[PDB]
Amino acid sequence: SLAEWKLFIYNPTTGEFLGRTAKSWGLILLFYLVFYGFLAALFSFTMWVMLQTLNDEVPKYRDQIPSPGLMVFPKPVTALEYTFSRSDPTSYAGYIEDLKKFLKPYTLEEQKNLTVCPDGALFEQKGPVYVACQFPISLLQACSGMNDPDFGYSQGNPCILVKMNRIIGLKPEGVPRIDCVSKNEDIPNVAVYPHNGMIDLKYFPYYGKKLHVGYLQPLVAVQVSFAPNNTGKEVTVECKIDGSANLKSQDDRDKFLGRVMFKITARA
Amino acid sequence: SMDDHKLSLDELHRKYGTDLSRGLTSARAAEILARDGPNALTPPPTTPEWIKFCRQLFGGFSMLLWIGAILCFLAYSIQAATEEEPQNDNLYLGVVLSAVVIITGCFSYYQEAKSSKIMESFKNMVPQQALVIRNGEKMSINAEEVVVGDLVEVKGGDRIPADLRIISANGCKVDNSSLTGESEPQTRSPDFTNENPLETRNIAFFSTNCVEGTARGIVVYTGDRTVMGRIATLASGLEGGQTPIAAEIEHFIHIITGVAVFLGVSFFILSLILEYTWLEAVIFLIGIIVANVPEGLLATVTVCLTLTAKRMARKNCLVKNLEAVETLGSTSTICSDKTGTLTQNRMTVAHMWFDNQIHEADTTENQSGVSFDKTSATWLALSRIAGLCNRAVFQANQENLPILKRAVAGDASESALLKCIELCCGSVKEMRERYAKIVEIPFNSTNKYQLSIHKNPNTSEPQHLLVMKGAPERILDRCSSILLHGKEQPLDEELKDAFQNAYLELGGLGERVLGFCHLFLPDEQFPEGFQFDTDDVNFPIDNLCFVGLISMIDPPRAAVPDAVGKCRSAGIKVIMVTGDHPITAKAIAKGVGIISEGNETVEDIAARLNIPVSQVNPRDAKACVVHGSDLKDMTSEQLDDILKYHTEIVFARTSPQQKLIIVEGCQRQGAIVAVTGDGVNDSPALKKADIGVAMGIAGSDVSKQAADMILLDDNFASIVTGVEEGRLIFDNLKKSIAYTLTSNIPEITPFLIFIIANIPLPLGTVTILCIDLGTDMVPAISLAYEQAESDIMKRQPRNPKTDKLVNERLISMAYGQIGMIQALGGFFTYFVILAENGFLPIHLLGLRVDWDDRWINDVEDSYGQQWTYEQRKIVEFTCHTAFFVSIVVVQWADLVICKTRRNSVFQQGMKNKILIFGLFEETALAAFLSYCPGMGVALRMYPLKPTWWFCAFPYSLLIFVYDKVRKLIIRRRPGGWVEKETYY
Ligand SMILES: CC(C)CCC[C@@H](C)[C@H]1CC[C@H]2[C@@H]3CC=C4C[C@@H](O)CC[C@]4(C)[C@H]3CC[C@]12C
Ligand code: ALF
Ligand SMILES: [K+]
Ligand SMILES: [K+]
Ligand SMILES: [K+]
Ligand SMILES: [Mg+2]
Repeated sequence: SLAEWKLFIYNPTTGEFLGRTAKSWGLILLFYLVFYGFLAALFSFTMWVMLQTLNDEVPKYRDQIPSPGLMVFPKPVTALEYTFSRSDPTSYAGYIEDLKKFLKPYTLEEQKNLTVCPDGALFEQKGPVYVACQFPISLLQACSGMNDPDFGYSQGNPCILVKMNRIIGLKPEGVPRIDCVSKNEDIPNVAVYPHNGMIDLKYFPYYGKKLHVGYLQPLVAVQVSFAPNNTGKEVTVECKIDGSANLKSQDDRDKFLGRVMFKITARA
Repeated sequence: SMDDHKLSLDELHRKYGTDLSRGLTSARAAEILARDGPNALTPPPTTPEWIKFCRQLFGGFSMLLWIGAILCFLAYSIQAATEEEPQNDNLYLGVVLSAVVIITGCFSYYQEAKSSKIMESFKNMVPQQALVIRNGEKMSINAEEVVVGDLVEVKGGDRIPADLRIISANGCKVDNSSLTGESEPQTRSPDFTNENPLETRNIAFFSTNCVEGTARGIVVYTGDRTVMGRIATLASGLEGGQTPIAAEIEHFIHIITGVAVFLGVSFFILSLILEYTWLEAVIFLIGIIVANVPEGLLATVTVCLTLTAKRMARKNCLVKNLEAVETLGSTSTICSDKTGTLTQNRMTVAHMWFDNQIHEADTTENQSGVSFDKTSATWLALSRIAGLCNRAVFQANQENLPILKRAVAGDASESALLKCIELCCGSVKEMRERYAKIVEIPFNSTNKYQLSIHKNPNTSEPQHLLVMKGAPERILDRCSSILLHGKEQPLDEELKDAFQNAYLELGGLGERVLGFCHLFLPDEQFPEGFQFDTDDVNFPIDNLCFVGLISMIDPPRAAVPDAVGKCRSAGIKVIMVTGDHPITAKAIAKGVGIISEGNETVEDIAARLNIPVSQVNPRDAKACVVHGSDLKDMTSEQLDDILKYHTEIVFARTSPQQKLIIVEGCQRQGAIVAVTGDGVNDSPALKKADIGVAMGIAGSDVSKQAADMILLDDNFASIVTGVEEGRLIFDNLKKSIAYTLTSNIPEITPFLIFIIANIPLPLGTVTILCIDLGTDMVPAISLAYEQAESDIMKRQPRNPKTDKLVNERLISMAYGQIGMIQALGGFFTYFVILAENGFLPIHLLGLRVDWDDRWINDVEDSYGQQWTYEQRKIVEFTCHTAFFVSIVVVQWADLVICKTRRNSVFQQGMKNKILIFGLFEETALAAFLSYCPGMGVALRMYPLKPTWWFCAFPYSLLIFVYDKVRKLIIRRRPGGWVEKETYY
C-alpha cells in the first residue's frame, strides 16, 4: 500500500533517475555505445574476411543440392491450387499477368542475341565467353503468348508451365523428359506440348548467374482441358522426371524432388 | 499469570471441590473429563504431500513454461485444423516442456523444508499411566483420563502426568530440564516460596519427572493448558519463515520473469503488427519464452546445495533442510544456549587449592589439555579423601568407556569427585579395598558435612582416620592445622587470610567449592574395638587438619572458545541465552569468550567505582547481563536498546518463550539469527530462528526435531565450517548463475533478428532445450567446486537488504557483454554456413517469407541455383546445429572466465577437476548430437564439416581477453569506475 517506486524515479536528492545519477547514466551509455561499436566493427571485419574467401561464380559447396526439384508457374495463391472462373476474367487475371511477365525473355524479340545450338547434345563450354542457347517460344505451342492473348484461360483449357530447378554444373544423363498424368479416374486429358517433356540436353550444364549470361531454362507447358458444359473441377495432376537416372524422382522426405503435384478447378 | 500456589490447602480444595485425602469421585471425574476434554496434546494439521508438490509446480519460470506448453498444444491444433497434414513437432515440444516443468517441480520439492514432528515428540514425554486417588483408593489409570482437581501421586522416576499443586511431599525432587535446561534436581515442598510459578517449589510441571521421593499433588492444568503444553503448541505453530537463499532465488526469478514477459509481449504484439499469421505468432512466442527462461537454473542451484550439504555431512554435520546450508553463511547473530551447547553438561573438577597454591585441572572431554602436578604428599592425601569419602559408585558393564563419559550412580558432585580421582590417581575400588570403611556419617541438613572413619594408611592397628568434606569457609571452623608438602603446622592468621582469598577467587569463577580434611587418632585412649555406631556420642569432631579445597563447574567444551573467537572475527554477534542462574551464566560467558577481557558490565563498573549502579552511565558498559524477571516486564523498545548498544549480551534465567522473545528482538533489526540449543526449551527458538542447530549426542529429541541442522558429533567448530561453506556456496552460486544466464542471449537474439530483418531462423527451440538442459548442466554444476578466492572468514556478514545474489551488475555483465559476444559468434557461424552453401548474407534480408513457404520450391540463391523446401531446410537445420556448436565453443571461455571473479584464471591453477570434465563432456555431447545417426529425424541435428567448428573461436578468445583485461583493471584500481560497474 506504499509507493516505494515513486521516489525511486526522479529523486530530488542527488538527482538520481531510476537509482542512477545523470553523470553515471552518461558514463554507462557511453561505455555501452563504445562497446557495441567495437563489437560491430569486429563482426564486420570477420564477415568481410569470410566473404573474401568466397567465389562469386560458383558456391563452395553443392552437396546439399544434388538433384533438381520440379516447380510450376505461376504460383497459385494458396496451396499450389489453381482456381478461376471462365466467365470472370478477374479471377484468372493474375495468372495471365505472371505468365506474360515470365515469358517476356523467351519471345523472339529479345533472344535475338542468343545463339542456336545443335539439339540432343550436352553443351559443355570450357571457354570464358559462356554464351547461351535460345529457347523458342514456339516450342510451347498453344500455351505461349503468340498463339493467343490468354494462356488457355476463358476457353476452359488452362495452360501451366512446369520448369526444372537450376543447378550449377549439373549434367543430366540419358534423355530427360517430364510426363504429367491426372490422378483421378475421370482422367481429364493432359497434353505436354513440346512432344514429350523432352528437356533438351543442349541447355545443360548451367554455369551460374555470373558466368552464363542470358540463360533460359527449358520449359514444359501442360494444358488440362475441360468441357464447355462440364467444369470437370478438382483435378489433381502429377508431373515427374522419368527419362534420366541422374535426376531422382522417388524421394520420400522431399515430395518435390524430381516431381510436382498440382490441382486445378474450373468454373462454368 | 494464573497462579495456584497462592491458595491455601483448603482454599485450593474448595475451588476444585476435591477431598484432601479421599480424592475425587469417579462420577465427578467422568463429568469433568467430558466437560474439559482428554489429557492429551493435539497434533497440528499437516498439509498433504499432494498439495506441496502442486505448490512447487507453479513458481516463476514454471508459469512461463506452462504458457509455452499451452501455446505448443494450440499451435499443433491450429496446424492440424488448417493444413490437414500435421507434423508431430509442436506436440512433442509441449510434452517435453510439461515434463521439464514436472522435473523442475521435483527438484524444488527435494529442496524444501520437510516439516517437523515436534508435537509427536512431546507426546513421548507424557506418561502412559498415572497413579490417582479416587474413592480413597489408589488406582493406575491411563493418563489421558486424568482431570483437574484430583489427587495424583508421583514417585521413583515417574514422569509427572500434568501440572500439579503439591500438597504433600516426602523428600521429593524433580528434574526441571524441560523448563530451565538444567538437570540439577529441585526440591518440592508444600509451602509457598516464590511468586513465580516456574521457580516456586510447590508446583510440579508436565514433561518432568520425580528423580527421588514421593509427592501427592492436585492437578491445576491438563493437556494443552499445561505450561509445557502451551510451549509445545507454540513450537508447533511457529514456522522458520523464508530462508535468505529462497528470497534471493525469488528475487532473480522475478527479474528474469519480468524481462521475459516484456520481450514476449512486445515482440508478440509487434508480430501481430507485421500481419503474421496466428500460428506464426504463437510459434515465435514459444521460441521467445523458451529462449528467455533458463530451464536448468533451479535444478543447478538444488544440485549445488545438495553437493555442499554432502560436503558437510562428511564432517559429522547433518543438514535436514537443504536451504539451511547458506543460512549459516549469511548469519550475523548467533543466540547460544549454555548447558549442553556451550558447556559439557557434566559437573567436572576445575581447580584445587592446596600447597597454598591454585592448580587448574583439565576439564576438556578429550583430555587434550595439560594436567597438574601429582608429586605432593598432601595432594595424595587430598585425592584419598576425595575418592574415599564418596558415596557415588560407577555403574557396571561399562568398563569399555572413557572415564569421563561413563555413567555413575551418585550425585553430580560425588560423580565429579569420583571421575577426577579416577583420572588423577589409582582407582576408587582399590582405594576402598585398601582402606576398609568402618563407619560413616552422611550429609546432614543441620550439619552440612559428611565424614567417614576407616583404617589408617600407616597399617598400624591403633590408628584410624576420619575424612570429612563440607562447605569451605565453615569446615575450618572445626579445623586447627593444615598439611603443607606433607608437613603439618598450626593454623596461622596469614594462612587463614590466604584461604579466604583462595575461596573467594575460586568462587568468583562461578564454581561450587568444597573443603576436605582428615584427622588421626591421638593415642590409644580410643581403641579400635570401640563401636562408632553410637548415635549422639560424646566425641566431638574438632581440631581437624584442613587438607584442601576443590572447585567444580560445568566446563565449556574443548572447541567452544576458539569457535566463539572465530565467529566474532567473522563479524558475528554471539549472544548467550540461558535458563541458568546469572552468576554461572556470566562465568561461562567469560570462560568461552562471550564477554571479552577488559570489558565490564554496569554492576562491575559500579563495584569498581564504589558507587550505586544508578550513578554509572549505562553507555560506558559495552556488556550486559539481563535477568529473566527484568526481561518479562521490559517493553519491546527497551529490549531493542539493549541489543543495539551492548556488544556482549547475556540473558539469564530465561523461560522457553523468553528465548523466543529474544530471538524475535534480534530479528527485528533485520538480522539473520542462528540459534544453537540442545533442550526442549530451545524448540520455539529453534523453530523461529533463521537456522536452528541442535547437538547430536546431548540434544533431546524435541530439539533435533525443531532444528534444521544437527551437529552429530557435538563439535562446535562445525558452526565455523558451516558459515565458511555458506559464504563459499553463495559466491559459487553467483558464478554458476552468471554462467547459466550468459547463454540466454545467444538464444534470444536469433528470434529478435529473425522477426526484425526477416532472415531465416538461425536457431531452433529444440536446440535451445538441448543447450540449457544439456551441455550447460555439468559445467554450471562444476562451479560449486570452486575454492575461495581469499579468506572469506574476514569479511563481515552480508547485508540482505544491499547484497543480492543477482544484482544489476550480474545482469548487466552477462546479458550485455558476454551474451552479446556469444550471440555475435553464433550469428557469424550462421552467416558462414549460409554463404558457403550459396546464400550470401545480403540475399538473406527479406527471405523469411519464401524460405519458410512449404509450397515455394524454387528459392533462388545468390548464384542462380534454385532450391526446394526440404533442400534449403536441411541447410537451415545445419545452421541450427552449427549455432549450437558455436554456443558450446563460446561457453568454453565463459566457463573459464566465470571460474573466478577477481583473480587471474591461471593464478589459482586448475584445482577443479570437475570443471575440466565439464568442458570435455559438453564438447563430447555436442559432437555426439551432431554426428550420431538418426539425429536428423529426432532433433534435426546434422553433421558439421570440420572447418565449421572453428567459426566461433575468435569470439571465445575475445571473451577470454576482455575478461582478463577487465580483471587486471579491477586489481590496479580497486575503487575505479570499472569495479563499480562490472564487479559483482
Ligand atoms: C540485438 C541487440 C539490439 C541487443 C541489445 C541489448 C541491449 C540494448 C540491452 C540488453 C541488456 C541491457 C542492459 C542491462 C543492464 C543495464 C545496467 C543498468 O544499470 C542500466 C541499463 C543496462 C545498461 C541495460 C542497457 C540495455 C541493454 C544493454
Ligand atoms: F540448556 Al539451557 F537454558 F542452559 F536450555
Ligand atoms: K533459455
Ligand atoms: K528454523
Ligand atoms: K541458459
Ligand atoms: Mg542445553
